Amino acid sequence: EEHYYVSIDIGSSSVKTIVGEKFHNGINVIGTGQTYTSGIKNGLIDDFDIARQAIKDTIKKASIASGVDIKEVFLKLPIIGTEVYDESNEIDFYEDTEINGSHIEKVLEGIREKNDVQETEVINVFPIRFIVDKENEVSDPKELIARHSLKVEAGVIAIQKSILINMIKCVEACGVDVLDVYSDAYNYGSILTATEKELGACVIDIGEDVTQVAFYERGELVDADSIEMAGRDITDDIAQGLNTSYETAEKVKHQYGHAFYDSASDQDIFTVEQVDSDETVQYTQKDLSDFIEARVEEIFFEVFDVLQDLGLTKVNGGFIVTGGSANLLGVKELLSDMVSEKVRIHTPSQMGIRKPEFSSAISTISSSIAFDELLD
Ligand SMILES: Nc1ncnc2c1ncn2[C@@H]1O[C@H](COP(=O)(O)OP(=O)(O)OP(=O)(O)O)[C@@H](O)[C@H]1O
Ligand SMILES: [Mg+2]
Repeated sequence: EEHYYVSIDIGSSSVKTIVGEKFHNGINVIGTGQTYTSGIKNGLIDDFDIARQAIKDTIKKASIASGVDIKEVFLKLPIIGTEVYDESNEIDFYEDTEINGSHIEKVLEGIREKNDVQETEVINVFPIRFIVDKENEVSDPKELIARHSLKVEAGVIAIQKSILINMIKCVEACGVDVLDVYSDAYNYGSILTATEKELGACVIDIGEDVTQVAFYERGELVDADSIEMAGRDITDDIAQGLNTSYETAEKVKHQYGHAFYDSASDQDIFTVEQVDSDETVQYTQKDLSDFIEARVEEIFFEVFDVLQDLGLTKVNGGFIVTGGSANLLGVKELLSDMVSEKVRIHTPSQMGIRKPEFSSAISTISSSIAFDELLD
C-alpha cells in the first residue's frame, strides 16, 4: 500500500530523478539520481540514444538509492514552445448530482478538447475557480450537490507537440510509463510562499542552456517564457576571457565563481592553462567575476525584457532565483543591485536535494500530488 512519486527532469546539463514520499504534509525524499549528459541541448533532445541512456542510468541510480523498483514516473516539461492562457468549460446535469473527482476531471478534459491548434497539445489545465449552477462560486466543488451544472474557469498550458511526443518517447524507451507531464510554468508555483504568489512574484531559473521565467499573481500562474542564455554562456565567457579550455572554465566557475565584482576578492588567486600556449596564467576572483557579472547581468536584462514584453513589470511579490547557476556567489547581490524588490535564492529543503538545480524535479512531485488531491 506504499505510494511513491517519481519525477524526472531532462536537463541540458544533467538528468535528475527524485523518488518521493508523502510525509508530514510535504515530501520526504528517499532517493535521487543524476547523470550529466551531452544528449540534451537548449532543453531539447539533441541525440536520442545518448539522452535515452542518460535517463535510463538516472532511473537506475534513483532506484538503487531509494530501494524502489521504478516503473511509473512524472515528467517535467521545460517552458519552451509553450503557451499560457485562460479557458472555461461547463458540464450539464439533468438530476441532482453530488460532485466528485470524476466530474472535475470531465470538465477539465473539455478544455483540452477545445484546443484546435494542430501543432500544439494542452498539457496542463488547472482550476482558478469553480461555479456551481451558474451562480455559486466555490474553491472546491466536491461533495456539493449540483442541480444544473458545473463550470470551471481554468488556466491552460499548451506545448509544441513535437517536444511532448519526443520527451515522452525518450523516457518510455527506458522501460517506464509516463503517468503525467507537468510544465515548469505550473511547477514553480510550489517554490513560492502564499504571499509571493498573491502579490506578484517572478521565478527565474538559470540552468545551463536555458533560463526560465515565470510570473505568479493572485495565487495563480500568469505567464511564462524562456531565454536561451544561462550557465553555459557564463562558462563560454570565462573560457574566452581567460584564454582557457571550456572544461577548465567550467571547473573554475564552480571553484572561484562570483557574480558581483565589488564583493569578489582580488586576494583570492588561482592558476589556469592556456589553449594557444603551454604557459600558465594567474588570475584573481575579481578578474573572473568581471566576466561572470557581465554575463549574469545580461541574463537578468533578458529577463526584464521578457517581463516588459509580457506586461508584468510590477513585481511586488519579489524575485526568486533558482537552478544550478544560482549556486554562484553574488547572484542575489547583483539582482538586488538591479531591482528595488526583494530577492532570494530558492533551494529545496529536503535532505539529498538541497541544491537549487533540483527545484524543478521536486516541484513536479508537488504538482502531481496536487492533482491527485484534486481528482480525489
Ligand atoms: N557551484 C556552482 N557554481 C556555478 N555554477 C554552477 C554550480 N553548480 C552548477 N552550476 C551550473 O549550473 C548549470 C546546470 O544547472 P541545472 O542542472 O539547473 O541545468 P539543467 O536543468 O540541467 O539545464 P537546463 O535547465 O538549462 O536545460 C551548469 O551550467 C553548471 O555550470
Ligand atoms: Mg533546468
